Amino acid sequence: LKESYLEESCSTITEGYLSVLRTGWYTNVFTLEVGDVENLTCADGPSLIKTELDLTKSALRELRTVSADQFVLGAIACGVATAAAVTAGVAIAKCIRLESEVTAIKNCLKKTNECVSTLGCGVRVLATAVRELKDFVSKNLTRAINKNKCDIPDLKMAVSFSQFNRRFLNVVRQFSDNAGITPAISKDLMTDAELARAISNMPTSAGQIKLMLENRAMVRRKGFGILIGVYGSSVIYMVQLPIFGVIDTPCWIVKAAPSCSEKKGNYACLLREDQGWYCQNAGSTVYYPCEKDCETRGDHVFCDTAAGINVAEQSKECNINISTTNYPCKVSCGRHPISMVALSPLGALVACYKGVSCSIGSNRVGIIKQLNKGCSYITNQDADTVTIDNTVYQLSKVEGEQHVIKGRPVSSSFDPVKFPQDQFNVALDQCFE
Amino acid sequence: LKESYLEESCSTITEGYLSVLRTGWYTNVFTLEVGDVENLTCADGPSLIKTELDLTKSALRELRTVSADQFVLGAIACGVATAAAVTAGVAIAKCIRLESEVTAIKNCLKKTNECVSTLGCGVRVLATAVRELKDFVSKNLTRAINKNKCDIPDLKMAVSFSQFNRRFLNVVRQFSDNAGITPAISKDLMTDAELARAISNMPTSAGQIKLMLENRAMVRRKGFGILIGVYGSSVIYMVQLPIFGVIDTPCWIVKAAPSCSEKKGNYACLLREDQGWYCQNAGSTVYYPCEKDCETRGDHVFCDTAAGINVAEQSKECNINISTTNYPCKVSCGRHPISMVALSPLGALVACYKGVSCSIGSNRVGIIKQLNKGCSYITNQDADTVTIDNTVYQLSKVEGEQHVIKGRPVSSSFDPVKFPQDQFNVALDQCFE
Amino acid sequence: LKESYLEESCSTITEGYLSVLRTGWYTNVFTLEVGDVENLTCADGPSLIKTELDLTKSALRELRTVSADQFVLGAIACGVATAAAVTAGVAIAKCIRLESEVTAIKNCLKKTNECVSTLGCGVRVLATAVRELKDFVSKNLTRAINKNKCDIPDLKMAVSFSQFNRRFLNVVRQFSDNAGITPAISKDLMTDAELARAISNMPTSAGQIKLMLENRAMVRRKGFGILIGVYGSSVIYMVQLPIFGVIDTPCWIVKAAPSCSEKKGNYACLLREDQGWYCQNAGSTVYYPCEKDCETRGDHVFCDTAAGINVAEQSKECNINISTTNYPCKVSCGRHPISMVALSPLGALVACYKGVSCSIGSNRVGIIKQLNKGCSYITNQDADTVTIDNTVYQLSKVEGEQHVIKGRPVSSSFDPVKFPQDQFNVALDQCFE
Amino acid sequence: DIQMTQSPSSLSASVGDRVTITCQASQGINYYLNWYQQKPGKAPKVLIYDASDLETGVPSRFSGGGSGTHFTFTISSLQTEDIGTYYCQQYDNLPFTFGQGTRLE
Amino acid sequence: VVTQPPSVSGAPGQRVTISCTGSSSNIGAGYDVHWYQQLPGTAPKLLIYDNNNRPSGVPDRFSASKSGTSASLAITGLQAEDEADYYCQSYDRSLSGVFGTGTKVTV
Amino acid sequence: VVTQPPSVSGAPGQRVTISCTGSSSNIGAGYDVHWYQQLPGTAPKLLIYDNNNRPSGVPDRFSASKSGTSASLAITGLQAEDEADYYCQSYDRSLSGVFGTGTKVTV
Amino acid sequence: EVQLVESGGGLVKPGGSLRLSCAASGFTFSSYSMNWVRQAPGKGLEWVSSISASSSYSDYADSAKGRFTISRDNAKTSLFLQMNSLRAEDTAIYFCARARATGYSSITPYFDIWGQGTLVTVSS
Amino acid sequence: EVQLVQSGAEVKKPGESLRISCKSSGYTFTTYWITWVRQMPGKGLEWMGRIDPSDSYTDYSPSFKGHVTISVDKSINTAYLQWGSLKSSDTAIFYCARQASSGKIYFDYWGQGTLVTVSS
Ligand SMILES: *[C@@H]1O[C@H](CO)[C@@H](O[C@@H]2O[C@H](CO)[C@@H](O)[C@H](O)[C@H]2NC(C)=O)[C@H](O)[C@H]1NC(C)=O
Ligand SMILES: *[C@@H]1O[C@H](CO)[C@@H](O[C@@H]2O[C@H](CO)[C@@H](O)[C@H](O)[C@H]2NC(C)=O)[C@H](O)[C@H]1NC(C)=O
Ligand SMILES: *[C@@H]1O[C@H](CO)[C@@H](O[C@@H]2O[C@H](CO)[C@@H](O)[C@H](O)[C@H]2NC(C)=O)[C@H](O)[C@H]1NC(C)=O
Ligand SMILES: *[C@@H]1O[C@H](CO)[C@@H](O)[C@H](O)[C@H]1NC(C)=O
Ligand SMILES: *[C@@H]1O[C@H](CO)[C@@H](O)[C@H](O)[C@H]1NC(C)=O
Ligand SMILES: *[C@@H]1O[C@H](CO)[C@@H](O)[C@H](O)[C@H]1NC(C)=O
Ligand SMILES: *[C@@H]1O[C@H](CO)[C@@H](O)[C@H](O)[C@H]1NC(C)=O
Ligand SMILES: *[C@@H]1O[C@H](CO)[C@@H](O)[C@H](O)[C@H]1NC(C)=O
Ligand SMILES: *[C@@H]1O[C@H](CO)[C@@H](O)[C@H](O)[C@H]1NC(C)=O
Repeated sequence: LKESYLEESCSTITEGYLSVLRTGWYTNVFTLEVGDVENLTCADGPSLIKTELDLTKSALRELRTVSADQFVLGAIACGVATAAAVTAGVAIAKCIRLESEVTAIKNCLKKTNECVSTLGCGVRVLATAVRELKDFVSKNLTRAINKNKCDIPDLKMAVSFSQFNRRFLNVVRQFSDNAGITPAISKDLMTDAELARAISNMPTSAGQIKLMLENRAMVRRKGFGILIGVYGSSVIYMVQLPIFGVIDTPCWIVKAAPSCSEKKGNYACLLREDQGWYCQNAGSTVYYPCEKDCETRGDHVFCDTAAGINVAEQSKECNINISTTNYPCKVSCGRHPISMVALSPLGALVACYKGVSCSIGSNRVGIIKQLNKGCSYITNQDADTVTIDNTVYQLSKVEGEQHVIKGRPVSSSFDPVKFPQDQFNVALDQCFE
Repeated sequence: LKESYLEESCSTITEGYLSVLRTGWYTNVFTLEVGDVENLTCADGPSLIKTELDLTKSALRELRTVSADQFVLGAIACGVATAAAVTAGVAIAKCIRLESEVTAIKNCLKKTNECVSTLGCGVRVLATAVRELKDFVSKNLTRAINKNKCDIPDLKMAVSFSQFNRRFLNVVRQFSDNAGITPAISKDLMTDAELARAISNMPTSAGQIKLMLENRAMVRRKGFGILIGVYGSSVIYMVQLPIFGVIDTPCWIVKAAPSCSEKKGNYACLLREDQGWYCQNAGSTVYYPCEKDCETRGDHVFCDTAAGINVAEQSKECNINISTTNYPCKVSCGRHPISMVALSPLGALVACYKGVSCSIGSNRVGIIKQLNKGCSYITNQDADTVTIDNTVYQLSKVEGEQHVIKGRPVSSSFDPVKFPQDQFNVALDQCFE
Repeated sequence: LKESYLEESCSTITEGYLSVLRTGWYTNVFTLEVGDVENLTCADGPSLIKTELDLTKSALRELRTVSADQFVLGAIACGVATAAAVTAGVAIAKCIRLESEVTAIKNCLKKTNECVSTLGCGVRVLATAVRELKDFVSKNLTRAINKNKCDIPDLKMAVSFSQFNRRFLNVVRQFSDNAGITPAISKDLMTDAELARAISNMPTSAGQIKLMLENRAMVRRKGFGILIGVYGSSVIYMVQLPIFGVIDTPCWIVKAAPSCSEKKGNYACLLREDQGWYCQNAGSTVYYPCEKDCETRGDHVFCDTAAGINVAEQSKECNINISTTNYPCKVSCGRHPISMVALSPLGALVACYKGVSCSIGSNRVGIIKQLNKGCSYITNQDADTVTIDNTVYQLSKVEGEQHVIKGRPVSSSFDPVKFPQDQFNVALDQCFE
Repeated sequence: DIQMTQSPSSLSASVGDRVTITCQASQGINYYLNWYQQKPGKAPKVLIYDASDLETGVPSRFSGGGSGTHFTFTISSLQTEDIGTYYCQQYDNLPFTFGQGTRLE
Repeated sequence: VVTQPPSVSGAPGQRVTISCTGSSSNIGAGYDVHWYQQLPGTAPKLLIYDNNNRPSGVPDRFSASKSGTSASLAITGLQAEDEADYYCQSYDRSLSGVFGTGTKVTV
Repeated sequence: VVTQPPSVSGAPGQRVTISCTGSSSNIGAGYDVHWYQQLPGTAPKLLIYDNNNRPSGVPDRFSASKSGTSASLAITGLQAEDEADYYCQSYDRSLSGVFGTGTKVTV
Repeated sequence: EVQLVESGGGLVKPGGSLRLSCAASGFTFSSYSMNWVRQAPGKGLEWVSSISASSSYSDYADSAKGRFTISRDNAKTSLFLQMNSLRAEDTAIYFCARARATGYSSITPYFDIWGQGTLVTVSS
Repeated sequence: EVQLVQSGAEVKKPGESLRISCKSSGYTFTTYWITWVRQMPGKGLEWMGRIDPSDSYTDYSPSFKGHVTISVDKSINTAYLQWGSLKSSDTAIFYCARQASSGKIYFDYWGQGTLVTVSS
């Protein structure tokens, strides 16, 4: 990793992150065969099997009722990202819901627990059967529940049953609580064996396969599931796994803290508002303004392209002489000088103005330095901690090349506009001169 | 559903949603009888029963420690909605916590599992007894734990006991992990049978009853639970179910995307800020800026009236006269053109400006059209997908009627204000002319 | 509690809250001994023990793959708060991961279930062993699984096993789902015996010990867990409990609602933006702008000092005569008179302007009063409810001393600036005069 | 018995080739799958155990993965001594069926 | 090996259809199909991507589809400018990028 | 009790080191150590806090550490102004605030 | 203009070595995967190799494995193919192509911009 | 070094008795199971059965139960495999192999196989 401290705007750009960006969805249609359960009844009295059976049958009868229904950029992007994801999944479920499709899916899963199927709407879904509970209900429990009078002395039957149905009950709990669309793929929707199998079936390049098989916790976290319905005594649901159709492109993250300066003892501040993740996608700079969008593992940042806002390729001039770029770099500005620490990956920005006492220290030495007032950049090699009055921040002990891009801060070099002096999220040349 | 593209402000209004607005709370007070458990001790050694017994007795002892503690309109509204709900619930629990009223509740539940009770503070709470654990502990377990021996060969009772107490232990986790106020009504606080009873007991019109019995997942979502405490060996807690005292009134949702124009080659944009849900309530337009509260099922939009801000009835002029109206329609305006898709219910708004290449296509045909730059409105009938450079958005294949309300966009027809050009959340006439 | 209605700005300040502020972390390192499980194999057929054993060994083998990674003030503060917490925790885990430190930790836990250890990096972590599963696996299950046969007739073995591994499987679920850093300390990471034992070992004053032992649900709620790894067949993880190094200092909360006046029929509204929690810390006023930061238990507000922004000691002048202090009190102003209730602890602010009909009532009497236009302060003694149109707000029935600090509202005494009239989060003298 | 289908029945590859072999049980065998190399005229030799773990002294070019029902084995860059027949073997339950054996030449 | 007929022909204004028969390792594995035109003595030009999407600057009379293990390019309104080789392309799970054997069109 | 040597001495420019040997109820209980200087006829002055952090306006030649159940103050560059008592301080799990017996330095 | 320009193609004796170079210009070269494709005279196109946008992944046809080595310099905006042990059957025109994909359905890349290609002759 | 040298190569008429032998060495013989594995010429490996020499408990494949027997001379670290009547089909290479663990059942050290051939 690299981290250029941009002195003139009290902001770091951290660079050399690589990219993984979701660009499509891959569908696995699970058929969890709940079994023959509604042909079995316990009618003698209270019993262990009856209680598990009643839960299983009641959960199935419940699940039949559950169904799905089928500028400050951050609030925009995370609005679009969720709406796009659900609409893309729903549009596929609305094909699978057709009885002419369910019966095809079910038929190819007659002979095998895994099938690849093309829906009539063209999507080449994978299909999977989950079948352990059907096998138990058919081979064991039907034979044991006998002429009702299921209060048999065999308790291995009852304890066994409470194990096999447990997945099914968890799938019901999750879809019912979420009204048919789970936010993430639990181990109950898709076990690790099924996720690894589904990844290995995706129509993708081997690099994505290896990367996804390593990061399968991320694949599970980006995907989500939709309940198709209950057909016969199979619950059918689909899991949308991500497809990471852009990988390995450059990304960087911009962090900033208030660059204040005092004129006749009045402070003037600006803050860069263009903070957050940026990546190059297919020869376009793309900005991911919402903090849910992107997540890091190592150098790889896992963003979602539906959240990205395209920004002009000139916008990187906000990272090199923003003081003279013609691009409208978004800043806030105003009087009140917040003093704060912004933790970057390879260090900390420390905004420290009139008032608070800022210092940096090491666990081995104590106070190394009293920081000058004004924005300072503290590499994670200069110190182990930064303090802002009594508050202490531990720094990230991470290796990488810090850099300083020197320059007299903008707020120290332009006069603020007399009125309005406080302006929120404005092009910089409205704050100064 | 109906949807008008308001051409002059790049915003849709979608109409024909029907209100279902929560206006009060119905209390169900549950006496979950944990039973005689504190008179049972296993003292021979490790045993199955002892482990379940110790979990029960420990959880009960833990539960006794638990008790409850007692313009950017979105941040305002959702705060008020949260605070009002808890205060309305707590004000009733402070009645029931009086021993003079627990003892009445408990007494009316002596020979019936369901009782309707009036508190001394006048609220007609429903009251419910849960007894399944007490019945087991009294008739089965107390009889088996002879003389503190309980390494007993009747493994049915150990396995059976771990079924009966599971509700109790789940209730204890949910209250303890939330310090006495759950965010929602789990199946462990209130089972499906008890919710169906509670809905059927509400003092409400049959239209509400039928509607609530159908949408009971939503009733479960809007309600919440408060722990009233442990009295003897009953935990007492209450579930505040919603009362939907406004239904069937008109609602609509406004969506917008940046309407920009290159007046003198540089852009000027505005964005409508008055986005989100509106409903007519009792002859007043009410605006629901919280994205958390309003939630559609079919045509019904479920909202909380405590989250609503009343807006003048003239405010609908922003959907006809925004260029000409004298109501202060809130917009943001400024230089930088975001290009983005806003997915409406029946289509997509597609903001596509200098830079990105936007196209619409169908799975059957590929690219149908290259979109003109400027805001465009794409019905879900024109295409299955919209793209913004490499990004693809699937459209909602939902039948409905789409309209265009024509007019030259405001930002193309009025000259921007020269300073400050970028203004956030301002009345429209501060941006233009 | 005390509450001053500040008539000059339609804002309450509620005082007499005491403070608890997190200022450091205490590390407890748990060695959960999973035991000899990877030397046991059921190989005869399907069985109860095989199913629990396969789950245990499968979960353990999964966990080996899980790892962690080894101005609008609210978004800033809660950004720093989480970044600081994880960096502080990770910096300690990165010491403990060294094999010299694990083997020291493991060795001191040889003959005691609790050890105090000093890491090579100097942190004096507590260390704890959990052995309940290891003891079962070594003494019971290893003796039962003869020669890979394990469908033994002893069902007490299989049911016992499903109890002991329950904790281990829950720990695996939580770390795997959260990718190695849980957001809170479940009962499965740290049971309530271990939390009390860990609290009692903290190097802290007895005042904090008693306070923490009472509020242990908060201690659990502020702390978080990090997975160190699996070493041999011990999972090692650690729990960062808070240290509340500041207590008993003054805190207060500022609430506000829109203050407006119909100058020539135009509502010159104003709203204070500096709402939320403030505390004195060590002779500095500290502002906690993000709603996740602070939580009350009676008089005690539990904030995190890493979330606090220092504000000048003059800033309390905004609560005394905001009209006329030269400190830049942050407000919004504009044309649109939002009418709303802000529920304070001891009462409600009620902003009620042209349009909505606001009234207050008591359950004994019904409507007590119709409120005037303009902001009103309704003590929880004046009425039990406030209504705004058809919306009803229950007031918080709480004993305390309300006050009114009288003064003509700013909106009614200064003239709004002609342009821009709508300004967001600006120093007051930019809105008025 | 668990049947151990194993594919492809034979391979040919260059030195440096990332050859891959698959074994697929008739049931769930958790992760209880081993891979052996038999050189012609030699007793078999274990390379991987527990679906994924390199036996001691096995060259780190060998690898494997999978769980449940589908398993794979890869020689991440074939070497001239890796010519031989590879067998999977489940041990999830008695009898410990070996796979069909896939000859790599 | 993704396969195409060695040549096709027609009079001007005819429709000619070029097939691209793949297999369960490529076009049948879910990978899409792309088509390239190569005029004599030039580098190929992309005609179609993702089965049927057409770049800007490609005449609307080129049209294509994918179905099952096969794809086809229909050159409606065949014209003298179409006197070119046409290559489909896909991706193969084993071989990675696979071009078809390439079809010459003759007007 | 927290113990210090009754006195230490050295020539100007020497290093002298003052130990503060506590026990498993205080310094060994994880409580940190603080040091105070008291010149004759004055209230104490804080020299060090949290084992080794030094206030503003204390010469950089005072330096300190904590390790195990013990701490030490190294007065490097001993000087005539150091003719003072030095008290360590900590906190005790039973006794709460415990000052050490205090060490006179003699130049 | 968005242009790729291959160079370094020429006559090589069998068993010889060569290094093709493809300068890229007019586009954000560090954003795109890059490919080499070849065409034996009058034969169909053969894909040769590919490199990811930051060189983290490299792919080769079975004919190219071990004999060739693709690399890129994102600072020089230049793409290279080292070639060794050139067989007579390696006589072809080699094109570099910019490679691009939409992840919506599957990740199969396609070659939107091509260079005009450099002729490599492998003969005595 | 653990090494499991075997009997050698043996020739019989069908119906003759035979015993193969495996002198294990280089480890404590009682602590590991001895497997026997059959390979028909050029065919797949067939796991026949295993013995735990700590107590001569044996498992057999259902195909071989009651046809072969596995035994140990614990006194000389030597396992045996024995037939009552050799069928002429039962010509194969036989490898004894040490089972590597009681939990992780792979076979780590294999004997050099014993050829058995049975014809008339
Ligand atoms: C469920 O039924 C199956 C099928 O009968 C049982 O499997 C048999 O179990 C016995 C005892 O372990 C064996 O002797 C048989 O060989 C098994 N197979 C068959 C086909 O009978 C199984 O044990 C029963 N119980 C469970 C929990 O699966
Ligand atoms: C708990 O105890 C009740 C009775 O106290 C048991 O119910 C009896 O069960 C036996 C055997 O099934 C029947 O013969 C009786 O008619 C039942 N009723 C009565 C009143 O004795 C019950 O089985 C016990 N166990 C559970 C789990 O409830
Ligand atoms: C696990 O093993 C221990 C130790 O063998 C068992 O403890 C014995 O339990 C029996 C119960 O009848 C007592 O008679 C013995 O005195 C106990 N101690 C010993 C040393 O045998 C324990 O019961 C087993 N089971 C469980 C669930 O722990
Ligand atoms: C199972 O249930 C269905 C519906 O009740 C019925 O048609 C079918 O015959 C039943 N089968 C058995 C074996 O009970
Ligand atoms: C600085 O801003 C100017 C604006 O004219 C721009 O041309 C230049 O590329 C930017 N960057 C540098 C390093 O000069
Ligand atoms: C149960 O416990 C309570 C509380 O100690 C006691 O008063 C009561 O008599 C006990 N009942 C039985 C049956 O043990
Ligand atoms: C639009 O403006 C006219 C007067 O300017 C007014 O009469 C009309 O009511 C407005 N539109 C609507 C929908 O009311
Ligand atoms: C348990 O497994 C480990 C894995 O290496 C092994 O070293 C150890 O000897 C085994 N112990 C028993 C008692 O099986
Ligand atoms: C009140 O206003 C006066 C006059 O502007 C100012 O000097 C003073 O600081 C203010 N006092 C308080 C307590 O806010």
